[PDB]
Parts: sequence; structure tokens; C-alpha cells
Amino acid sequence: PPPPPKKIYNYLDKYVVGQSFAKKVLSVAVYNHYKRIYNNIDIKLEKSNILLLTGSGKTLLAQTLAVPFAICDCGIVFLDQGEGVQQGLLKLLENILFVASGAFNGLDRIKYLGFGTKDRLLRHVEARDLIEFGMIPEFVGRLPVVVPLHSLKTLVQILTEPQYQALFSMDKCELNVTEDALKAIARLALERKTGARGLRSIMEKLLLEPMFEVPNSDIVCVEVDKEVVEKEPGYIRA
Amino acid sequence: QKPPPPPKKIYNYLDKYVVGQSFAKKVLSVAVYNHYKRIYNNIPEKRGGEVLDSSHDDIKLEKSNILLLGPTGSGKTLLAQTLAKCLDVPFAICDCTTLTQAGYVGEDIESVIAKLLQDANYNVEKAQQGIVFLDQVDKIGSVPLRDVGGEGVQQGLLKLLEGTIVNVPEKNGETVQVDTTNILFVASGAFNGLDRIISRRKNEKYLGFGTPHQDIEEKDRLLRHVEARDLIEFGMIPEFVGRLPVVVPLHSLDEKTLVQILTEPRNAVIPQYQALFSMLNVTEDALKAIARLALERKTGARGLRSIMEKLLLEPMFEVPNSDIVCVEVDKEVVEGKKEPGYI
Amino acid sequence: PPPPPKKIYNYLDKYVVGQSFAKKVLSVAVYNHYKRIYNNIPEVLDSSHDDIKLEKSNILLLGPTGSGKTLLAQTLAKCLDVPFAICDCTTLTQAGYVGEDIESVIAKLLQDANYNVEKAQQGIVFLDQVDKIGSVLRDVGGEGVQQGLLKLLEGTIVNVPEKETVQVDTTNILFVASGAFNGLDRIISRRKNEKYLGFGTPSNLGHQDIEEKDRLLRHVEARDLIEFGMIPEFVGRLPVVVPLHSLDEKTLVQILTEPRNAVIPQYQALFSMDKCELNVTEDALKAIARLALERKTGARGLRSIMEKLLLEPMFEVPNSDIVCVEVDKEVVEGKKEPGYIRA
Amino acid sequence: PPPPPKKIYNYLDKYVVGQSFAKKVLSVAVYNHYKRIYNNIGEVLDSSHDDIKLEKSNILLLGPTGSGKTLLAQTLAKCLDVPFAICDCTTLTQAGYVGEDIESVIAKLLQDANYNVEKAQQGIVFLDQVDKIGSVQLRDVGGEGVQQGLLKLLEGTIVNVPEGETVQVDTTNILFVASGAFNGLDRIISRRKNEKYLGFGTPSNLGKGRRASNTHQDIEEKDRLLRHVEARDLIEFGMIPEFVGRLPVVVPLHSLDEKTLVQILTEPRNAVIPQYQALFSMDKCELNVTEDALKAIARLALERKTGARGLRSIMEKLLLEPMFEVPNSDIVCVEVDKEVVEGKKEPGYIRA
Amino acid sequence: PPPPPKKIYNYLDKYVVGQSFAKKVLSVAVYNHYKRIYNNILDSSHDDIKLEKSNILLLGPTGSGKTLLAQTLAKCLDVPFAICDCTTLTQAGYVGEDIESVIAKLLQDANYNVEKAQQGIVFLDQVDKIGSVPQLRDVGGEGVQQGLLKLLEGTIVNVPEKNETVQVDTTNILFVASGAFNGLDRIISRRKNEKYLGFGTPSNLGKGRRASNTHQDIEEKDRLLRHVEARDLIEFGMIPEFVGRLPVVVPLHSLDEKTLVQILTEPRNAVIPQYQALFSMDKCELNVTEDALKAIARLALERKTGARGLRSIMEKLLLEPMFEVPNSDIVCVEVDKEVVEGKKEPGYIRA
Amino acid sequence: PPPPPKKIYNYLDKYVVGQSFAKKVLSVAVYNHYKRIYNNEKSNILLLGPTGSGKTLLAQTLAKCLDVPFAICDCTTLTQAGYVGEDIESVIAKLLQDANYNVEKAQQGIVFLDQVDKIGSVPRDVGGEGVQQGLLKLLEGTIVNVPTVQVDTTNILFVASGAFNGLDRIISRRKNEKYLGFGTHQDIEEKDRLLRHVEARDLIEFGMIPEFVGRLPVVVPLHSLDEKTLVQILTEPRNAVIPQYQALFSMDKCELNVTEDALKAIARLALERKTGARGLRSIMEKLLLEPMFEVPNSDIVCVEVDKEVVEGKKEPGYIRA
Ligand SMILES: Nc1ncnc2c1ncn2[C@@H]1O[C@H](COP(=O)(O)OP(=O)(O)OP(=O)(O)O)[C@@H](O)[C@H]1O
Ligand SMILES: Nc1ncnc2c1ncn2[C@@H]1O[C@H](COP(=O)(O)OP(=O)(O)OP(=O)(O)O)[C@@H](O)[C@H]1O
Ligand SMILES: Nc1ncnc2c1ncn2[C@@H]1O[C@H](COP(=O)(O)OP(=O)(O)O)[C@@H](O)[C@H]1O
Ligand SMILES: [Mg+2]
Ligand SMILES: [Mg+2]
Ligand SMILES: [Mg+2]
Ligand SMILES: [Mg+2]
Repeated sequence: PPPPPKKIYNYLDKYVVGQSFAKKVLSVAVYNHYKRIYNNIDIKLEKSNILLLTGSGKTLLAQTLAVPFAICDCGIVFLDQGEGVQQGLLKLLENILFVASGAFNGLDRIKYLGFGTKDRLLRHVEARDLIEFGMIPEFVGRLPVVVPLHSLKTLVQILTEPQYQALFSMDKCELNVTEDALKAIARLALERKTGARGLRSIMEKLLLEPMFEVPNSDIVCVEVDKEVVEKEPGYIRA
Repeated sequence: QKPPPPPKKIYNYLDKYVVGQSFAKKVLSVAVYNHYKRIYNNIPEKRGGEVLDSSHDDIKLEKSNILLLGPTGSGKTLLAQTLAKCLDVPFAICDCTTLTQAGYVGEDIESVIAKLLQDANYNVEKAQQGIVFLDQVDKIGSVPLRDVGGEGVQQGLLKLLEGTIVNVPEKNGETVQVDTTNILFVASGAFNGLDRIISRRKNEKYLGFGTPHQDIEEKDRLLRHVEARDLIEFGMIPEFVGRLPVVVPLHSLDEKTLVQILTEPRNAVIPQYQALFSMLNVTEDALKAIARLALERKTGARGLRSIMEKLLLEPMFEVPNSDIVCVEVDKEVVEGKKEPGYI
Repeated sequence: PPPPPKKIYNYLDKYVVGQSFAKKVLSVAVYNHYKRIYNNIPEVLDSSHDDIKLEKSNILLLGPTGSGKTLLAQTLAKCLDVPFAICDCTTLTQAGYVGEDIESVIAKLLQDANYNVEKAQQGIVFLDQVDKIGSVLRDVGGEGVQQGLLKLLEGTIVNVPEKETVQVDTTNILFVASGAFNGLDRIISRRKNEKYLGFGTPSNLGHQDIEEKDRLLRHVEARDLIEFGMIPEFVGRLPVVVPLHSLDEKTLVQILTEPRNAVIPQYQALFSMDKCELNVTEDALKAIARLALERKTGARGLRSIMEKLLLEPMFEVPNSDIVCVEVDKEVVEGKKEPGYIRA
Repeated sequence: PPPPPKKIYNYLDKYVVGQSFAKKVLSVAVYNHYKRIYNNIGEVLDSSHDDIKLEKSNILLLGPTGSGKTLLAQTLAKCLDVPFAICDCTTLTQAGYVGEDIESVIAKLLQDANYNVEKAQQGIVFLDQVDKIGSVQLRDVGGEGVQQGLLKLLEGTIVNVPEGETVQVDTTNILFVASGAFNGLDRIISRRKNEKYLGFGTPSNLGKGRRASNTHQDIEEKDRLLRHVEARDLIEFGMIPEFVGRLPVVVPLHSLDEKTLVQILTEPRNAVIPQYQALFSMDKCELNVTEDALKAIARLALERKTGARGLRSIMEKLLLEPMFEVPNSDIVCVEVDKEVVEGKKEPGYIRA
Repeated sequence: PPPPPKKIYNYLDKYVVGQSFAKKVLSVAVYNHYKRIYNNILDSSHDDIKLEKSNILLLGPTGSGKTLLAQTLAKCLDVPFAICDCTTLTQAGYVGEDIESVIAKLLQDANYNVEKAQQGIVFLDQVDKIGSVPQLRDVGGEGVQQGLLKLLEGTIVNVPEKNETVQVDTTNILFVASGAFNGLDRIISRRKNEKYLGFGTPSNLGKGRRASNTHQDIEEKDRLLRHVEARDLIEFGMIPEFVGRLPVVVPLHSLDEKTLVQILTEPRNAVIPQYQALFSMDKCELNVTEDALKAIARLALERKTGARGLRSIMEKLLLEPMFEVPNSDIVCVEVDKEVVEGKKEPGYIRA
Repeated sequence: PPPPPKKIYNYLDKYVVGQSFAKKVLSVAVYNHYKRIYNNEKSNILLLGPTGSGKTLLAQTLAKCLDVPFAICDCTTLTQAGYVGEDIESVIAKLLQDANYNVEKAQQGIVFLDQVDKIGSVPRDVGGEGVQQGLLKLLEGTIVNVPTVQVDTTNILFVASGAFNGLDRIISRRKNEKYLGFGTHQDIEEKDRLLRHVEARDLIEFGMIPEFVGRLPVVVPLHSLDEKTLVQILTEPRNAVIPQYQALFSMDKCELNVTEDALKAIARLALERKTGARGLRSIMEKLLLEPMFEVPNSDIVCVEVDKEVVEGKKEPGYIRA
């Protein structure tokens, strides 16, 4: 049988840093799928399916939840997201557990015109709101649980798999960065609104000139930076 | 083919899924029974000049499409699905807001017969007895330079509702031919503002001094008297209104019925969670609170699964703990003023 | 020989109650078709003469909804020795745009002829909904379709894709168009009622609506179809114009009993399948026809009433001890229940 | 030798009433086509010459509905020693879009030539409904996109006509004859002639000349005005300048007068009334229409504003009751007097 | 050796009247092509210069001599050539001819000698018709321009063999485009602030000061086109990548009446010589007097269809003679200033 | 050993004048490719910028100094699988024909996908978004069957280039706001600033699918060639424009002299027509037309161009034997 959802949540916390709220609901939901199987091994319960409502770790959460762990974009399955295609998927979702990822705008219920005596956007999701976004009502009825994901800040610095130090190490040179300012390098991803995918691009920009000067005919000592993204990059020389 | 179940045996089936709407269930039971009975009664000198001297022929029986009238969330499409599932006939839903006249960017009229044939799993002869639910037909009404959508779609359905050949692409440019001559069409709409047309026709007063019980039953009372004379005035084309000879009024759900929808239907929300092992008690005043909360949220019975799922999230995590023999919900717990009882 | 037009009329007269003029025109037109195709079908030039080739004369049918325009088409087609196609002008578009190609009209006819090309070239094509292609960025579904049909109607070598393409010569194919032409009586009224506007000269300066609707439509002329928005090219090659009249109570009472597939014999059959006899008395027939006029949808009104009256018998009769059901003027007036006679 | 224009004109004159100008143009044009055919059948820059190559002049036929445009084209095509194709421009679309490709015009000409390419390269092509290709955002996939696609064909070019499956047809000597109604062109010519103006325009011409049926006025007004059609008016109608320039010969067919409609009933081959009395021959019945009724029928037909096709609409309307009652009624003859046409009588019957 | 540009010019002069600038550009470009082909056939050193190509665009109005220049130059070329029409083509994956058909047609002319095809000249007619529409998948519009970019600049292309494909490299193939570009004058004038609203200090000319009305429209259109610039073709609907690699641009001018009078008699295949060749078959002589030709050229100029308007006049005048001569005893047809004016019937000299 | 990046940079500087930044990124990325070839992570490259900026010139010159196999491809040829036209896998097939089918070496190659903006989506495409969905299976590693052998793309480095004409306008609608209240060189440099702030969310709006943009982690916008660069391009680079015309004249035994003040005059005229460094050729052909016609087979021995000739105020000078 499956483990209790509290232990599922703990293992999800081993690879997803934030989203403790979403991790809790998903843990409660998927446990209710697999338990019915071990009951089969007043009508029986209908199948349970999830909406995971950019760049977020929602696919990583489903993978950390893992079963075949199959995934796709457009046992268990996972999916992204015309009305013809949604009607066709509705014939298959009726089988194995599935997850639909996505993002949307205007899902709030939407003031007074006279005198009188986001967490706000996505905690109050309604089927009537998902219908207003144009999903087919019968397909919305196939996805009865909607979990909202956290907008990703320390988690950007706290995630793990500055890892480029191995590339300079292959150049016989050290690399380091001032953690007390790395929060400002991570904050550039927050103002770019890249999500977590921006990190790789940002590193390729700041390190470019170091990567041009360090490789040869140059001092092998450690490169260093502090607030350099806010200045010029420093180095020791040897 | 197979013998249709009598209307009362259909009515007792719909009674298991759709709360309260006795009159709609009655009319639909008779209409569906008649439709498949006559198909079973006109089933296969037949052509050419020999017909001129044909001394007699079998009376061909002709179909009677349906119009469902009523507020949103009142079970219109829920009924049509139970109707289909009561007879295993293929069933399709078309959102008429999406259609446009041929030549233009929207979806074409004939795409509905394709998804019927898919629902029939390409068994053409079973696709060709199906039920096609035309949803939101109120929204292709004519507006008061070409009315694509609108009147343009109404005039395009006219020889779909009556029998005509349509070409449908196969499962794989090759196509199969589906003949709509025996498909039952069930239009549906919330004809918003039709009550004003009826009352104005019926010589009832709603303005000025001396206009003058239930809060909204006055609209259900009045919609019951709908007739073709004023579906035309709403903006439906006469050619189109004439092809939908059966009209069915559906009333709005009360909180009295929403409390029944929580327990009573075969797919009710509460029996699902209450079926879990090591488990719920829900106080009857909590059911009333949930019903009022749905109305106050102004979400229909579709909302009941949403509110109840949000209340039971915290028990569902804790409940594997062996000390939880019972989880209890009460009137003030639904109000969020108290934590659920763990005992 | 082909059947004389007085024999074809006697066949149409069995299904269509009114409209003795439209029966007469269609009967002669089919008779002339057979005479033509026998006549018309088995360089440097000088001769004293060549054999006279008979041209064709396409037909246009006009009249209100529920008047019998499609019933005349579907009745005639059963007694044709040549192939036929019935098709809808609302599906077509001009070339290059999404829609049906106009040549599909002939492809459907070639299929009906079982791909015997030399037989398809003798067929008859019924174009329904011809008023919907009237003129109003190209008019891809309107004037663009009218101007594409021009050389189908006069006759050309058409490439038909079937079963590579097949060349079908439409020179001998006869086309019959039909439409309601809503608002053409208004155009005819202007044509003959309007006088001079100003001070003229030194001499002389300074259901009765439905009755007029039919009396005025009888005077339709080519100038009125051109004002309605059919282009002169197209009106010029539909030379035979045929106005159908609306239906009175005197006919609606007659449509209930008299023709083949009459409205009540259909319901008597549905009750006969339940071993039940339905009695509608003569005084009820007048009332059912009286109510059917205020449905404003022609002979389709009759079944909308019958489906409302019989709802209770049709629910209670199946598997019951009832042996006969009796409908009287009081029942039609809505002030009594239908009488049940029991075994 | 090829037949002289006189001989060809005398053939067209047997089927088409009036339009002596269009008959002359078509007769001289095909005579010149034979003369061009029989004549036309490294790099060095000096000391060399070339014999004169004759070049075709494509034709455009303009005119009202029902006036003889397609009749002239069809009765001419029966008199050609050289392959021909007749086709409808409304079927064509720009390359890459659904519909018939513009080179299908040449493919059906090659089929007419039994795939003898060197004979197809001499053919005559009749393009009906050329006004519907008028220009009028979005691609004009049929219309302006078809006009600019035909420029390859109206001048000399090599077409990869499909039966590789493609046979190259050199379209240089192929002669094109276009037809259209150009509905509304006279409204363009009058505005060109300053016959519509605002303000005083005082330098303009004085026009103060010596004082110089209601349907006949409109017919004479339009027919007067088309005779002045020019290239600059086809451009304003929406033909592409490249497209007008390579249709050098413009022929306005005049509208049919009432006096000509009386001839069309009796006089030409396959005339309207000879067809109907031939229909009565199968019923062993005569039809007699009298020379006073003929003028009455032509007068009613002119009011249909639809050319010679109006004559059929009336004949079908008068004879309907005879044609229904005659087939087995021992009727020996049907008599139509002027009073029958005016609706003051039923058609008289002679009983056997 | 290559023929010098004045020799090619003196040949073009025998067929085309009054396009001396385009005759120069084509003559120099053909000379540069041969001259370039003869030449073009860690650090690095001792590599020779490569002589890149300068493709040509011909812009002038309808009936101005664009195709006639192309069709005459194709007789001077001692190297393979292909003439093709841009309205046939569509982008890859859609029905119609591929862009690569342009090079296959060139390879056929070279008898599939790839080395000789690889230095040929390609004439693209009707290049204005692939101009994009003012988003859409323009299968035959902009999508054709995007496909041509890799031909106009040098790339290896696989063309289907006559039988399989063979590679050929467009790097030395010279492309000559032409089009009418109807409406470009309305773009150049709007670029020149000739449609500006309100007051403004800078003024360039004292316009006016002059004084047949159809002659002024011709003079204006010729003036604007003489100032055509890449900024305009990008506004007409050509893409910047496409305009940028047609470096040489050649506005042909419209034809004066002074020129139309010359085109009637002067060239090879001139209009009047080839009409009187038709009467020669009927054993008849057509005489047009020198003051009738001026009257014909006036009437033709008003047609707004260029030199191909001349035969529209000639077909209108001679229709009666051509119908009445061909089996008669008429020996000569005489035309004069009054016959062309329509005051008079053409003179018939009887046997 | 791998060439240091400032060695490659000094090679690129022999051919490309303008973009001292894009030279650095390419030199670093080519070094990293060599350095990732053993003890093996990649980032693919997208070259944005104006027409005639040097995008194809950068790619085509870099391939001259490259040991690893390379392929040059135009995305305008590709189509969805099963339609007529070139198959997307043929991009790798052209690479495998380089280095003579050594699959062990081909897996380390560099692929230059030019004209990637032309497969942009549009608001069933045989090109467009249909082609992009295929390239994902190349940019992310897959074992692709090639005419047969299987080639792993995992270590292939893809470079992309495109003009993205109109992408500046897409950024403009994102980067600025139409506030309302109390609170030529200028047209070109306004774009050079704006295009420098391109972000992945803008390339998605241009019609590149979100996964395809994510597979191109580093975007390199080439700047527009200003007049100070264009004048240098005339004299300075290998195969410089004017040395080509001097060769065309010198084989007529004629010397072409262009004064330094004419060069500055040519460069201004080229800046106006906004077709990049190709504008230089359009003016030189316009200016030199008359002497190229008159000079061959003539006694002229030198042609002199000066700022009055470029300005149209004078005819070209001729000197004769
Ligand atoms: N400058 C000219 N000199 C002599 N004849 C001319 C001249 N221009 C046109 N012609 C005559 O007109 C005919 C058509 O000219 P041409 O094909 O060159 O026009 P074009 O400008 O290419 O037209 P389009 O824009 O329609 O393609 C020539 O064959 C010739 O008879
Ligand atoms: N920065 C430069 N330095 C030197 N020469 C240049 C430069 N930019 C352009 N050129 C010259 O101009 C030509 C056009 O530039 P290039 O080939 O790089 O095209 P591109 O910028 O990629 O444009 P397109 O979008 O048309 O492909 C070059 O091949 C070269 O001859
Ligand atoms: N009378 C009812 N009895 C039981 N369930 C209902 C009833 N009305 C609505 N529902 C619930 O509401 C959902 C939405 O369906 P429905 O109300 O039929 O759509 P519509 O708004 O088109 O009528 C149904 O799936 C069903 O779960
Ligand atoms: Mg009908
Ligand atoms: Mg015609
Ligand atoms: Mg030309
Ligand atoms: Mg480039």
C-alpha cells in the first residue's frame, strides 16, 4: 500500500523547497487514488485528478511524487494545459491518475459605486472561474482538485542539484561569490520575472568577461565578486 | 435495435440522479420513449415511375426535437446525459456560442456530427441514432453587416435538425456519410430576459404604481407559460423555432434541494467522503449551512464539491493516525469559527 | 412514354394538400424534362439547317415556412426515374475559402447515380435555402456563391472528384431552387403602390395581412428578385417563378386528417403500438388548427400542439389497463383532462 | 486558304441577331490567327538579322446579361479548325490555395488537342466571367491574385501543364478571348466623361445644344455609354493595369432592343418559339403564335431587364396551362392571340 | 574576350527605344559578370580578393520595356540563363512549384552541365507580386521572399535530377528581378513629405511655374520613380533581407509621345512593319503617312498601358480594311491624319 | 589544446569589424565546447540583430577556424515529418557528411541554424511551430537515425541566428508605458538600446514556442553598424568593398582612387537606406556606373572620386594616357 500523506509530504520536502501548502494538498490527493486500488485488490468513488495551477517546479513535484511517472506537454501521467482536443482528452480522463499543469489570469471572482459604511487570486479558485477562462465544464468536472503553486526568494539561493566553479576548476582557477550579496544576483531573476529558469542565463552573463580573461596567459588565482551585479569583478593574481 | 423502456421506468432512472425537476423529467421521459419507439416503427416499387401507382404505403413517423429552458446550474445538461445513459445512445455536446457561418473563422456547424461519430466509436449506425445536445442556443439569437454566429448559425442548423447527409472524416480526405434524419436534437438555453417577454405578452404589470411567496419562483411560474409566439420575439428565427416542437421549463434549485443534492443523488458528494474507512459525521445544520454558503457564494450545485473538499483537507491528512476513529463536522465548523472534531 | 403531367399531379396531390399551382408547374416541368432528354440525346461548316436542340428552364419555388416547399421536393423525388440530389446552399462558399465547393452539388448527384456519368447528366438538383445566398472584403458566402453557380445553371463541363476527377456536363441537368425570401412581399408592395412624389403636372397635380401577403407575392417578377439581392445574371436563368401560398385553418384541419402521413394518423400509430385507440372528435380538429395558426410556423404548428395535449396519455397509457383515449374540444381548450376508457 | 472574314461572319449571322461589330471583330480575329500561325509556324551581336514575328491581339467582349457574349463564343468554337478550350474564371485561385490551378486552362486545351502539343500551342482559349476576377487586409486569392497569375498566359510563356508528369506548352501563339458583363462599368465611364460634376466648372464645354418607354431610355443610355469604354475605365473597375494592357481589343456588345427581341423569337437557329412548337410536335399538337402576339411577348420580355432570357420566362408562363392540358386531350392546335398574351383570354384550343 | 559594354549596348539599342540608363546598367553588369567569373572561378595570407555579385532590380511601369530588355539580353548571353515567373512559386511544403525550380530550369538550359549552370544568369519576372500583404502564413507572398534569400546570397542547393538530386552553388549565379510595383509612386511622394499637413519652414522648389493633361501624370510618375530608394521597397511589402541583396535598382521611365512615334517605325519587329506584313499576305499595301503616326501616338499615350497601347489603336483603325480587303480587288490601303481622327474612312485604291 | 578565446577573438577581428561583444561570447562558447569535449551542460546560442550586421559573417568566419565538424542550414527548407520538403533530421545528416561520416567525431559538431525567425509561429503549419516542435528533439539530446547510423545530439552545440524584424517593437510595448499627466542615427540607436533588453518572454511573443526559447539560454544581440564602422568596413577588413572595385578596374589596367573624404561621404549615404553593410555596395555601383561603362577598351588610365563626385556635384574625374 501507499505511505501516509504525511510521509509523502516529507519526501516531497526532500526535493521541493517551497510550496508546503501545495505539497500538502497534493499529498492528500494522490494518496486517495492509490488507496482505492488496495481496496479493490454508496457507489464507489469517482477518479480524482489534479490541476496544478510559470517556470515553477510543478513538474518536479509530480516527479518527486513518483510508478511510471510518465509526463508530456501540449500508474500515473502528467500533462500541460482546442475545445475539440479537450473533449477528446475528456474521453480518456474518465485508466490512470493524471495531472494537468497550467497558468492563467483573471481567475478572481471580480466594488461599491457610492457611499457606504497571488494568494487573493488563486486560493479562491472556482469552477465557475475556470469556465470563464474557457475550459469545458465537463472537463473541469474531471479535474475536481485545483492546487495553487507558490510564486518563488531564499529558495532560489537554497535550491541545490554557483555550480560553475567546476568549469574554472578545470581552468586551474578558483571561483567564489559573496553570499551576502548573492541575494541580489538571485533578486535579478525576481525582477526579470524569469522564474527559476533565468539562473543559467544570468550566470552566463556575469561570468562572461571572467571566462574570457581567466583561461590562459593570465593569473590562476581565485576570481571574486561582491555586489558586482549591482562596480567591476575582482581577482587575486598569482 | 431494442425495445425502449416505458416512460415510468425512465422517470425512475432520472429520479436517481436529478433532484426535484419532476415536470422536466416527465416530459423528457415521454419524448425520449416516443423517439426511439418510432425509429423502431419506420425501420427498413420503392423508387421510380412505379411509385405513381402505389396504392398504399406505411405511415412514416417523424421526429420531435426538444428545447430545454432554464437557469444555469439547474441540471439541463445533467438531464440529457442521464437520458443518453438510460439508453446507451451516443451523446454529443455542442457549444453554439463557438459556431459561425461557413467561410468564417469560427467552428463549422457540422463538427458536432464528427464528435457524435467519435462518441459512437465510428459505429455509424449507432452514431445515426444519437442525441445531440446543442448548448447555449439562446446566444445565437438574432440581434435587434453579416450576422455570422447569430442568425447565420440559426439558418445553418435548419437542415441539420431536419434530416440531411453530412460528410465526416474517418479515424484514419476519405469520409463517411452520417444521416441526421434520426438523430434527436436537444437544444438548451437560459433565455435570459424571456420572462419579460412572457409577462408583457400575458398582460402582467412590472412597472409603475401597483405592480403586485417565494423569492425567484415568480420567474419559474412565468417561464412555465413560454410559447413559440415569444421565442420568436426573443430573436429566434421562425424556421428554427418550428423545428423544436417540444419545450421544457426547468426551475431554479432551492437550498431545500441543494441539501438534497448533498445526500440523495447516486453521485452525491457526501456519501463519497463518508464512505472512507475509519470515518464522517456531518450535522444536519451543517448541510443547511453548506447549502446556504453555496447560494451566498452564488455557485450552483457544481460548487458543492469545491466547498466540501476545502473543509475536509485537514482531516484527510491527519486521518491515517489511528487515534482518529471519527471525524465530525458541525454548523460552526462550516462557518470556519471552529476546528473539526477529532475523536 | 413518360407519364403525363396530369398523372404526376395526381401523385403529388396525395401528400401535399394545397398549392395546386406549384403541383401543376412541377408536373409539367418533369414531363418536359423527359421530352427534352430524349430530344437532346440520341471543323469548317455549311448547312441549310441543324436539328433543333431543346434548352431547359430551371424553376424557383417561393413561400413561407411550413408551406410545403421541401415536401414538394421530397415527394417528387420519389417518383423520378432519373437521379436526383437535394442539397443546401448554406454550406457553399466561393473557391479558395473554407466551406463546401459548389461542385459538391454535382458530386452528390454523381454518387446518387451510382457513378454512371451518362445517367447523372440527366438528373434533377433541388437547391434549398437559395434566399440565403442573396447579396448584402468579398461576400464569400453570398454573392460569391451566386456568381459561381452561373455556369452550373447554364451548363458547363464540371470536374467532379469521385470514388483523378470525372467530367460531368451539366447542360441537361435541371435545377430547382427554393427559398422563403422573407421580406420580398414588402419589395413587391413598394413596386406597385408607390406613385409620383411631388406636384406632378398641369393635370392632376396636388389574418387579412396574411391574405395580402399571399395576394401580393403572386405578382413577384424578376425586378423584385434583383432588388432582393439576387444578381441579374442569376435571376435571368431561373425563368420559372412559382409562389406557394400560406395555409389556412381550412387546410390545417385538412392536413390533420386528409393527406398521406397526416399528423394525427402518426400519433394513432404510436398509440396503436401500445394497443390503444386515440379518438379526436371533429370539433377538436377545428380547435387544434385554430391554435396552430398562432404558433406562426405553418403546418409545423400542428405537432407542437399534439405533443402538448397527449403528454399525459402518452405517459399513463404504456402497460396500463387503458384501451382508448378520447380528445374533445374541452380537452383542447385546456379545461378538462382527456377521457380514459379502461378494459 | 483559311476562310475569309466574310464567310465566318455569315456563319455567326445565322445564330446571333444584331451585334454586327462583334461578329466582324471575331471573324477578322480568327482569320488573323490562321495568318499568324502559318507565318509563325550561341551569342553573336553583329552581322545578323531576324524576320518579323507577328504577334497576337487578345480580345475582350463586354456587354449586358443575355446579349450574346457566350452565344458568340460557343457558335464560333463550332467553326474553328484549331483546338479550343472554354472555361470559367470563377473556378481559379492563386497558387498554393484550394481550387483549380490557372494552368488547368491549358491542360483542358491540351486534352482537346488529343495531347498533340504542337497543335495545342495554336489553340484559342475563351475566358468567361472575367469581370468576377475584379480586384476589391487579406490576400485576394481569387480575383486580383488570379489576374496577376494570368499575366504569364496572355503573353508568351512556357507552362508546365501536368498530364515527370508535366508537358511543357509554349503559350505564345495561343489566342485568348475574354468575356464579362462588367456590371456597373457605365457608371464609371460617365463619371470619366465629366457627366457627373460639382461646382461651376466655368471653363468646361457649353453643352447648350439644340435640345440635345422608360426602359428604352435606360437601355439607350447604357448602350450609348459603353461605346466609349476605354482601358482607363477597366482599370477603375478593378482590372490590373498589366492585365488590361494585354487585352488590346475591347468589344462592347449592345443591349437587345425590342425590335431585335421580335427577331430572336422567330429568326435565328434554335429560336425560342421553334423550340416550343417542337415540344408540341411530340404531343401531335400545333402551336400558332401570331405576329401581333410576338410584339407583345417581346414588349413584356424587355421589362424583365434580363435580355433574351426574358423571352423564355414569358413563354413558360403563357403555355403552362396548354402544356398541362394538351398531352392527352385530343387537342389539334393551340392558338395564341395578342389578347392571350395580355391575359384577357385563355389560349384557344381546336378539338380533333 | 568578353564583349565590352558598349557592344552589348549597341545590340540592345536595336530592339529597345529610349531606355539608355537600363541599357547601360545591364551592359555593365553583364560585362562585370564575365569579368568576375574569369577571376572568381591562426592568420592566413596570400589569398586573392573574391568579387561578390551585385544583383539587379528593374522597376519601371507597364509596357516600358522591362521584359523586352530581359528577353533581348538573353540573346547576348554566352552563359546559361533561365527566365521564370515569381507567381508560380510557393514556400516549401505547400502545393505549387518550389523555389528550387528556378535553379532546375537553369540546369536544364545548361544541359545539366553543373559547372556551366553554376555561373548562369536568372531573370525573376513579376517580383512585385510576391510583396507581402499590409500575421498571415503568406504561402505565395512573403513566404516566397523568405525562401529566395538563400538563393540570392550564395548557398548550396539540391535540385532534382532529370532521371535523385545534384548539388549546385548559387554563389556566382546572377539574379535579375523586375516588376511594375504599382503604387510605389504614392509611397515615394509620401516619403518626400509631399502629403504633409500644416505649415513648415523648409521649401525645396518653386513648384508650378509651367503652362496634354495625361502627359503631366506621366511626367510626375517618372519624376518620383527616379528617386526610388530602399526605404520605399520595404514600405511596399518587400522584406529588408530581400531588398538588401538586390543592390542595383534601375527605374525605367514611361514613354513620351516622342518615343511612341519612334517605336512604331524604328525598332526590329516594329508595330507598323508587322501590320503591313499582314496586308502583304492579302497582296495589299498599307500606307500610313508620317503625320498619322503622331496622331496614333497621342491616342496611345492616353491609354495608360504603355507601348502595348499602340496596337490597341491599330486594331481599332484597321478593322474595316482587314474585313473588306482579304478577298477583294483592293490593292492598297491609305491612312492619314484625318482617318486616325475618325473624320474619314480609310482610302481604298482599287485594282 | 583548445585555442584560448582571445586567440579566436583575434581571428574574428580579421574579418568582422563591429560587434566586439558577440565576438567574446562566441570565442568563450567555442572554448567551452572544446573544454566540454573531455571529462564531460551546454548552452545553445541565439544571434539576434539587424540585417547586414554580421550574423552570418560571424558564423561563416568562425567555421574557418573550427576543428569540430560543422553544418550550415536554413530553417526555411524544413517541414513537418511526412510533408514534401527537407526533413528536420537532415540538419544532422549534413553534419554527418562533414568529417566523412565519422559518427564518433560528428557527435561533437557545431550546427548553425540560420533564419530561425522564419519558422516563427503565426496566430496545421507545415513550417512554423510544426518545425520548432521537431528541433526540440535535437536541441535536447536524442539518438537520431541518419542515412543508416544513430547519432546522439547530446553533445552537439547549436548556434541560431535570425533578424527577428519587428522584435524591437514587441520589446517597446513591454519596456515602456504611455503615461499622461504633469508628473538617421537617432532612429537607429533607439533600436540598438531597446534590442539590448530583449528577454525570453519577448521571443515567445514573436512566436517561438516556450520550450524552444528555453533551449537557447544565451541571446546575443548584434548592434547596428554606425557610420564610423561603415567607413572602416570600406577600407579595413579582408575582402573590403573598395579593394574589390579596385580589382575590377585594375584588370582593365585602370587605377581607381577614392579620397578619404569620399569614404566618409559614402558611409553617410549607406547609413540612410538601413540595409546594413550591403548598403555600401548599392552606392558604389550607383556611383561607378559611368566610369565602368566608359573605361573598358579605352585610353583612360585612372578614375578619381572625391566628395564632390559622391555628392553628385561633379562627374567622376578621368585621367588619360
Ligand atoms: N521601350 C520599348 N521599345 C520598343 N518596344 C517596346 C518598348 N516597350 C515596350 N515595347 C513593346 O511592347 C511589348 C511589351 O513590352 P514589355 O514586355 O517589355 O513590357 P513590360 O514593361 O515588361 O510589361 P509588364 O509590366 O506588363 O510585364 C514589346 O514586346 C514591344 O513590342
Ligand atoms: N561587421 C561587419 N564587418 C565586415 N563586413 C561586414 C559586416 N557586416 C556585414 N558585412 C558585409 O556585409 C555582408 C552582409 O552581412 P552578413 O553576411 O553577416 O549578413 P547578416 O547580417 O547575417 O544578414 P541577413 O539577415 O541578411 O542574413 C557580409 O557578408 C559582409 O560582406
Ligand atoms: N437537479 C440536480 N440534481 C443533481 N445534481 C445537479 C442538479 N443540478 C445541477 N447538478 C450538478 O451541477 C452540475 C453542472 O451541471 P448542470 O447544472 O446540468 O449544467 P447547466 O448549468 O448547463 O444546467 C452537474 O454535473 C451536477 O453535478
Ligand atoms: Mg423546407
Ligand atoms: Mg454568357
Ligand atoms: Mg513585362
Ligand atoms: Mg546573414
